[PDB]
Amino acid sequence: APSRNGMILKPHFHKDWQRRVATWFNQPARKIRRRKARQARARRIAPRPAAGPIRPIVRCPTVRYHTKVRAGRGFSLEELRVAGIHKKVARTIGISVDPRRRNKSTESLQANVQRLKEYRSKLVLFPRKPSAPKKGDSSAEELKLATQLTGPVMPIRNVFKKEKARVITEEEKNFKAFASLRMARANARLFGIRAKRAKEAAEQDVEKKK
Amino acid sequence: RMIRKMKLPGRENKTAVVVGTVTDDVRVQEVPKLKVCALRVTSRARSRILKAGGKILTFDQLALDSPKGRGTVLLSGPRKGREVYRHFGKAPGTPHSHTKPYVRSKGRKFERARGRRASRGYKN
Amino acid sequence: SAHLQWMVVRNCSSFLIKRNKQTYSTEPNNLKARNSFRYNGLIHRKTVGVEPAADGKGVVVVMKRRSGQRKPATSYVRTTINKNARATLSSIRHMIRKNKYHPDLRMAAIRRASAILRSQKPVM
Amino acid sequence: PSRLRKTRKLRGHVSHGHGRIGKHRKHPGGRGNAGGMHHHRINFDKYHPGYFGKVGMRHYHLKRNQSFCPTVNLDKLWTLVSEQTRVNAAKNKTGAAPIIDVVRSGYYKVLGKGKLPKQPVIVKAKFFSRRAEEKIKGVGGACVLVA
Amino acid sequence: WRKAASLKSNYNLPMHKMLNTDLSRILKSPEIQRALRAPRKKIHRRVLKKNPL
Amino acid sequence: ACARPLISVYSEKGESSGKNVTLPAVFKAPIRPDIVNFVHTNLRKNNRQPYAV
RNA sequence: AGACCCACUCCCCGGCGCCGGGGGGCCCAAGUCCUUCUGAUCGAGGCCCAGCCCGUGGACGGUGUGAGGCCGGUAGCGGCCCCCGGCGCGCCGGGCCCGGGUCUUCCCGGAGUCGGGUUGCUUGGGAAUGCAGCCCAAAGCGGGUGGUAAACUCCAUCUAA
RNA sequence: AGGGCGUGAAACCGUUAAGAGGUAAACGGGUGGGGUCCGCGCAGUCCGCCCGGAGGAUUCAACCCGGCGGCGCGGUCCGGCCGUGCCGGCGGGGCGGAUCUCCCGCUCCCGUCGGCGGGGGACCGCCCCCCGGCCGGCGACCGGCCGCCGCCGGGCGCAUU
RNA sequence: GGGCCCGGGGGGCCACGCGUCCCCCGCGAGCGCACGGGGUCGGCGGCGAUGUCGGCUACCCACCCGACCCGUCUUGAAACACGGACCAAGGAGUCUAACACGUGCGCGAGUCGGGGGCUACGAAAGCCGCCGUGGCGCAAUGAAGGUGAAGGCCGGCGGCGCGCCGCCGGCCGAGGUGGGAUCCCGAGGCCUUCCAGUCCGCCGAGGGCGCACCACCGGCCCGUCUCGCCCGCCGCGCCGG
RNA sequence: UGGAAUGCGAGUGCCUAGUGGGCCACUUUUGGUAAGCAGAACUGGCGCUGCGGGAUGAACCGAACGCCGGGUUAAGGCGCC
RNA sequence: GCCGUCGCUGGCAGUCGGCAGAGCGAGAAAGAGAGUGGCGCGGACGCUACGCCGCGACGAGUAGGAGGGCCGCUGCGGUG
Ligand SMILES: [Mg+2]
Ligand SMILES: [Mg+2]
Ligand SMILES: [Mg+2]
Ligand SMILES: [Mg+2]
Ligand SMILES: [Mg+2]
Ligand SMILES: [Mg+2]
Ligand SMILES: [Mg+2]
Ligand SMILES: [Mg+2]
Ligand SMILES: [Mg+2]
Ligand SMILES: [Mg+2]
Ligand SMILES: [Mg+2]
Ligand SMILES: [Mg+2]
Ligand SMILES: [Mg+2]
Ligand SMILES: [Mg+2]
Ligand SMILES: [Mg+2]
Ligand SMILES: [Mg+2]
Ligand SMILES: [Mg+2]
Ligand SMILES: [Mg+2]
Ligand SMILES: [Mg+2]
Ligand SMILES: [Mg+2]
Ligand SMILES: [Mg+2]
Ligand SMILES: [Mg+2]
Ligand SMILES: [Mg+2]
Ligand SMILES: [Mg+2]
Ligand SMILES: [Mg+2]
Ligand SMILES: [Mg+2]
Ligand SMILES: [Mg+2]
Ligand SMILES: [Mg+2]
Ligand SMILES: [Mg+2]
Ligand SMILES: [Mg+2]
Ligand SMILES: [Mg+2]
Ligand SMILES: [Mg+2]
Ligand SMILES: [Mg+2]
Ligand SMILES: [Mg+2]
Ligand SMILES: [Mg+2]
Ligand SMILES: [Mg+2]
Ligand SMILES: [Mg+2]
Ligand SMILES: [Mg+2]
Ligand SMILES: [Mg+2]
Repeated sequence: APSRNGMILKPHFHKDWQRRVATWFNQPARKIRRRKARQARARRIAPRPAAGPIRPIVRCPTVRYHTKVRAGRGFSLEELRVAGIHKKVARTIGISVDPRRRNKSTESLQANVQRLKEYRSKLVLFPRKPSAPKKGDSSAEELKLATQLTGPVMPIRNVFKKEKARVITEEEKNFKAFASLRMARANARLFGIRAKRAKEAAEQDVEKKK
Repeated sequence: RMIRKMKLPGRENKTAVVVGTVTDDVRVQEVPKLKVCALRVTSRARSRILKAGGKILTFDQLALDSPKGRGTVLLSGPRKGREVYRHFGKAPGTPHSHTKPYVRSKGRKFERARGRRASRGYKN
Repeated sequence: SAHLQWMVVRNCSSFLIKRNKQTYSTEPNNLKARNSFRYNGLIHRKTVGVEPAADGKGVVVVMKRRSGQRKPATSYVRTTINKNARATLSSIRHMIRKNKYHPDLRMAAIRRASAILRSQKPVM
Repeated sequence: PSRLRKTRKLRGHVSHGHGRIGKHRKHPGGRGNAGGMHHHRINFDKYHPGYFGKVGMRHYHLKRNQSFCPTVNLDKLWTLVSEQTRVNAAKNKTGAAPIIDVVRSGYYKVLGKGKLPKQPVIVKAKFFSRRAEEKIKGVGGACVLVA
Repeated sequence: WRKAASLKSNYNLPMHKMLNTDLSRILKSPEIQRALRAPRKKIHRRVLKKNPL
Repeated sequence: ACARPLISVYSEKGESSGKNVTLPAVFKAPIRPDIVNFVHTNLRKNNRQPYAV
């Protein structure tokens, strides 16, 4: 029975919910398991970055988030072809590669090319044969000063261009923004029917001739 | 609100006494110099008041400055400001009772159907 | 301050003892041994104590000097008065009055320095 | 803390705070919101008016991020930039006007509620309100749009 | 209270709800002692009612 | 208050060395036993292990 | 796949053989020191100026109450000895005879399945979300999806059986 | 503690002691009678002052020496220390800033020429540290000489104290 | 009778000063006694060591008055209403989620790391801010497409016919009335031999600014209706305002 | 001259348990021959409440309760119990 | 007479002592105010202010509510 004043609250406890209860008493006992296997991995890959392969720079969908930038899954084969890295040899120098990505824009394609250049330049490569250097391989002076980088590699930081204070022109003060929004919204909500009404204005006024 | 209650004509060079806390109000740009005495002053209202040039006393400093409380202005924040006071009064669903109901969420289909539409049933 | 750390010590001390509807206190320099702001021997800036002398005879008087306040080692001064029953009760009296040193404790100090003399005579 | 609860003062009284005449039976009104239309109608009409029925159009695959538009009022518009940007335009003399980018702070629409301080601004935002744009002209300033 | 915490992200010592916590010195201070009525420290216990007749 | 004294470091032989350190400002923060207790009687519920029939 | 070009010898497995985590076995500090309680002390007092001794060991258990110092133990990047494995380097007998870039000519896909009807169940999926039975039953600039059934026309998006 | 044996309650029972008994027993108020032990009852409190009465000290005041402590508007003594103080500076430094602007990544157009990925640098605020000025505190935070006072110890007091 | 029983010629007065002007014709000391802000005696007497003193309670007994067996449902129970032979131990408003109000605490237009990560008791505690994603709060309203929270005075120009309408450039600026703790001014005054005479305080006629809150009236945003007249321009329109 | 008397500090806000079988009496009162019956109105009770009286007693008369000493009453009483 | 509750939103930091002067119960809003001229070294108690003290009025109670328990049970962090 309801009291005087309160909520109409629906509790979702009409199933045998006591059987499928999940308690988190092992949460501290799994944070140590993950951290332990994270340092067994950061010790198995000795000088290689501890976070893993480098990830690309990636906008987000969904206008809620389409102004932040993120770290994707891999570098599209377009960006690898522009940077000049074989798609089957990229995965062996810690470059991430997923083929599913497209590149519609260019401002991001060149951002990821500049990203591969900035990585293939910071990359210290060890020679396949230890006792004998090779051609495409960092010289023995680096390898002794080669450390294991912690955290993500080349971390991705949302930046904003600093725009200095201008002086407002009489073309900027002339711009009625709200009218421009309500007009572009009308001229878009009505574009189809306007074009059809004008196809009728042009299909009738021709009959008068013949 | 302490600005506009201390700008009223006559009460210049007085100490604004409060018993609660003096929060900031980010939607005010100019701050005068104020002699104030409250229990708490938030760390972004100490800044504004002191950069203005006002004093921030305590209740013991006030009790030493003016024991009988001469030269003071008692204030108190809005009491019906709490969102709680919107559910109080005449119960909802009652002729001319603009009282807020208790609802899980607010939306199209959360208490908008029968006791609100003149179409579906009635409305008050 | 005294009233501050008294509002901390008034109930959750370790010398506080509460049984049989009475409430005494076992502080070092508490004379009358009762739990009160006035007679507490650890809260104030100037206290007085009257202990029995370590040997059989005499009464030691423990004043708390002003200069050393956070230095427990060099904070208290002690003076053993192994005299007759009356000169010692005119020396404690002078020690307190003529020095104007926590003067509301004087009759308490005499009443205690007499309990010690009485508890140091040969029993019957 | 059970030692503070009300069942510790209710030891020794027979009905345990629940009545001699009308006992504390299990469910003497039904379970949950039962009888919303029959025997709990005075309560579902005095306290939850409009709880029964339909209204409006459905929208099957609603995605709450197509309609994302958080607003900021003019009163706290000047709080998005630092303080040495609002006062630098005070001390300024060449008429320069600071550019307040709102979508960079996390708002899309600009509503105009508060008063403004008398100095020019260039408000970059996604959506503007009529009054929010008039209060900006009336002080001297430009309402830039950003898609 | 003027220099923030360096090792923590943003932390300043909690402020004080009263500074001079020595209300003995506050109470026997010339500021306050002058602004008081004389103490009414006389005890007037119940007067037995005799019979005026 | 506001006056922060000058504590003196004590050598390992008990005798005071020459080094001094100005009393850090933490040692003037407000003493709040109610806050200390409320925090203690909640934080030490956390190291507790489950138990049930 | 042909031609033009440039670039270019470790990669793998199998042993032989030697190079620095786990399990098991054994052991590693110091009071039974003086008086005194008891049926029995692990109790009580003492042990200077090495403030009785050890302490990286004062967890615990046993021992005739109650024990850091009686015993097993505890601490220790403490020791000693067995076995397993890994990580290593040589050597043998095998493998494998190898790549990228620009043109040119070529080739490119999963059917009683998708799909439609209808019936039953299921789903938040609402003119059918999914699944299944029966009937109809494909295409190849095709097919599916684009959360309201249908026609037209655009675009997006993957490439099912 | 005597082989279902630590402690060994209650109901129930046996025997011993004491009382009682025809309105079932029990019960509340009020007394009286008897018991049981307790008070370790049975010559009844002490304490301050003063007066007298008989004795005993190595004893009072006042001075001198040494130590200690309190207080000091020592009007305003010397030297410190701090200020959730206030101004100054031919000062050094760190944090922050949606305040501004030589080298460098890479980019479009012929080493010239424009956009931008990066540290300087300028500036503003805060903070810290040396400089002078006052202000004011040392009662959450003092040191020496000077003064007054108290106390303790050692003398000196020969006893109408 | 009343008028101090208006005026003239033996007992009781909380009456007993000198110096005028004038109508009526600021401190004397002592000394006691007490129907006086709730009891004292500066009054006594008896007994007290193997039989007596005290012990209200607690053990037994006696007598007088009172006195029905508890829990329970019930208008009503001592009930011919039900449970109850006796004793021991066990035995019934718990925990989780949600919500609401109240309350304490920290921060406060912000707030919170709960998830993740970094560094015996410790599975704890500490830390991260370019881990604050995200939750809740900071904006509502409409089914929706969507829209989204003071204005006024001033000149100058165009229009209607002195007002209004639109139009550029000024300055003023976030309502009002009533009640309203609190605070502010203050005419006058708060004694010591007498007046002027300042500072410090305090009281106070009257007058004010008015916290919170309450009532009322205005104003502002969205939906909706009614009546209208105008302005906007890359698209002049089933357009927008 | 705060515009009759008498009395008394008021106003307001949340949260809220139990209850929603009632019964009796004076007076009025409907059905019924009537009923310790069924049903209403007003006030007071019992329920939730002892105490003195009515020998006894839910409701009648007096009177409402902390634990006690003195005094006086109410309603009822005063041959004996 | 005693206990308790309620009210007075009562009183008490004034224990202001040879750096002394011991008062705020009294019918009448407000200073035991300043200045400006005519020997013997002595004095009970108090004040856990969540404490102490003074005045009046009051005291039934089922269902129910609230408070106070230096009432009691078992374990935990401290402390005796
Ligand atoms: Mg209910
Ligand atoms: Mg009850
Ligand atoms: Mg029941
Ligand atoms: Mg209840
Ligand atoms: Mg019920
Ligand atoms: Mg229930
Ligand atoms: Mg029905
Ligand atoms: Mg043992
Ligand atoms: Mg021993
Ligand atoms: Mg042991
Ligand atoms: Mg030992
Ligand atoms: Mg050993
Ligand atoms: Mg060993
Ligand atoms: Mg070991
Ligand atoms: Mg099924
Ligand atoms: Mg189903
Ligand atoms: Mg389509
Ligand atoms: Mg035994
Ligand atoms: Mg045993
Ligand atoms: Mg046995
Ligand atoms: Mg017998
Ligand atoms: Mg009888
Ligand atoms: Mg029953
Ligand atoms: Mg019945
Ligand atoms: Mg019967
Ligand atoms: Mg039954
Ligand atoms: Mg039975
Ligand atoms: Mg039990
Ligand atoms: Mg409720
Ligand atoms: Mg709350
Ligand atoms: Mg019922
Ligand atoms: Mg009837
Ligand atoms: Mg009942
Ligand atoms: Mg009643
Ligand atoms: Mg009655
Ligand atoms: Mg009769
Ligand atoms: Mg009587
Ligand atoms: Mg009779
Ligand atoms: Mg009662």
